[PDB]
Amino acid sequence: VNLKQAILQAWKERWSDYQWAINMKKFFPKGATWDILNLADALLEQAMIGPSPNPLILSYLKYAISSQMVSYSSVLTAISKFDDFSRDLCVQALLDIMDMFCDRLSCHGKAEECIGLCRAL
Amino acid sequence: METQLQSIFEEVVKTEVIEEAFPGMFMDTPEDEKTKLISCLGAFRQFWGGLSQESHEQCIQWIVKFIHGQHSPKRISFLYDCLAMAVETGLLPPRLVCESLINSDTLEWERTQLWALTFKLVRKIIGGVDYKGVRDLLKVILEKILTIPNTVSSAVVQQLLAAREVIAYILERNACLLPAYFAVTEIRKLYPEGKL
Amino acid sequence: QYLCQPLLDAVLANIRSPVFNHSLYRTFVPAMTAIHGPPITSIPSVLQGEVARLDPKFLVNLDPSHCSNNGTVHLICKLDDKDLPSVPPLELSVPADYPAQSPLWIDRQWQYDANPFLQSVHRCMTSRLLQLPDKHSVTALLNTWAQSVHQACLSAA
Amino acid sequence: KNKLFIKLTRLPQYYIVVEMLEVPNKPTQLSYKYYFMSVNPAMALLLQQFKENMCAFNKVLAHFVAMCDTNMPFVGLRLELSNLEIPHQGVQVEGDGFS
Repeated sequence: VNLKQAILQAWKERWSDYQWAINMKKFFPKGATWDILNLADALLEQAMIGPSPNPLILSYLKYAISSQMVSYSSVLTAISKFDDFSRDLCVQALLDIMDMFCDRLSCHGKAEECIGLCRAL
Repeated sequence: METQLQSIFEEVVKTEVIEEAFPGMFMDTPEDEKTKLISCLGAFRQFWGGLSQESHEQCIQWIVKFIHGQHSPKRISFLYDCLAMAVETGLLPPRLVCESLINSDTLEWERTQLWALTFKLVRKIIGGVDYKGVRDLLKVILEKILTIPNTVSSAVVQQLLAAREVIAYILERNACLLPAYFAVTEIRKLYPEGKL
Repeated sequence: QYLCQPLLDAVLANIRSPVFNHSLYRTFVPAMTAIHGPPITSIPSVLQGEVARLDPKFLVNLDPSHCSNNGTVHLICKLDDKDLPSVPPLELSVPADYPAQSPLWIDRQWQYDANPFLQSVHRCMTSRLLQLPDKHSVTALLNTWAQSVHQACLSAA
Repeated sequence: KNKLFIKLTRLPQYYIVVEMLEVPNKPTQLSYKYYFMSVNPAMALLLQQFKENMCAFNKVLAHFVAMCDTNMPFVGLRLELSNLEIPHQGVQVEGDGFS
């Protein structure tokens, strides 16, 4: 039902990232580009609870960036809302996630998405 | 007999391409691809099992003119895999294939995919020739390379460079395909002193 | 031939004279008109045909980027299917004079890194591309893409 | 040496070859391997093995035979279209899955 419950079921029964993608499609008929539903926010919240991120939900977010499920703008905003900064491991994970899409950073959509990418940068 | 050769060759290419054309798990990709190549090799072995020594070479000229008469590069590479397994299994003497491949007048540098696949196959099968045959092959490969202009297109240059790896393999000193004195004698007969 | 030859010899003797049809008229029209009476009482559409017939898995659209309304055309497709996982969008460059030649798949190696699964997708896709016959369509590329995604799901699990 | 050659009769020159092998641990089970031979003094031409994936029906072999017999008519048509150079999209599943 909620995105938190779907991600958490994906953590409970060990789902590989593509099986997570399929079952995430099946749980939600309207895709809504997954950014209306804030996939990046929920994945970052339930990945960055420990002192070190659990590699499962980070694998889910890295697949959801490398495959184009989630726009770069929602990821950059959800990265921007983290701070805390006392943990170096979560910060290094966020910088590897930024190392994925940065230098590429190419929106192919409406101009409002490009303005959103500007504000997100 | 010429008609027999024509029939076997036509049917092998058409059949192998078309059954593989529809990929309904017909095949397992790793070494079963090698087994389909074995299948063309066996069809070639049956065809060869019926010929005299003096007639050993005119059929090979027909084979290479039929391969070079093709247009689809997948068809050409499938018949070159057939010729490679026909040499590798010991059925064919590995000097007639190389000579009739290079001395074929359809082998021009403008047929760049044919150029690349041909010189790839000669790189595969040159390791078994005796040294005098390697010397004559060196001469005819240099004379084939000599027909390229000073300037060619920027896309065809890598497929043209497939002859350079055959040349680098022959003139390699550790591989010892032939005495290196023979190699420099053929070269200096073709590029005498003062010629770039 | 037989029973008709002297007509053929006369007419083939007298071609290239500018008064030829005058001669035929004067020698033939009064007999015929006496007996028979007087005379009588942006995007090339092949690609629209392909795209209009595609399965609703694919969602083919034109690139916002790239030259438009000129020789070659450029496509960014998609993939929607509950069975298949979400994958990188795929970029196609269809030449002008599209049939009698094969379209080209714009390769993006960098997004097919950073996962094992997308690496398997890419390896299997290049394999089926080498397996393809020449002068294939767009739909052959799209179907090898979907079959590649399916094999990379099965090989992984 | 334990094989079974199933010739298709609507289109000859096509054989499905079942090879039966013993699974090593289970002594009361068999393992099947399905090959696809084609034939021209008859000669073999090629072989490919199919992918793996009251029980006396063996549903997989019936499926492979039906699949070959409904698909292989299109391969000759694909070749005869290509010899007259009519551009076509390839043999495709059409709309629903069952065509």
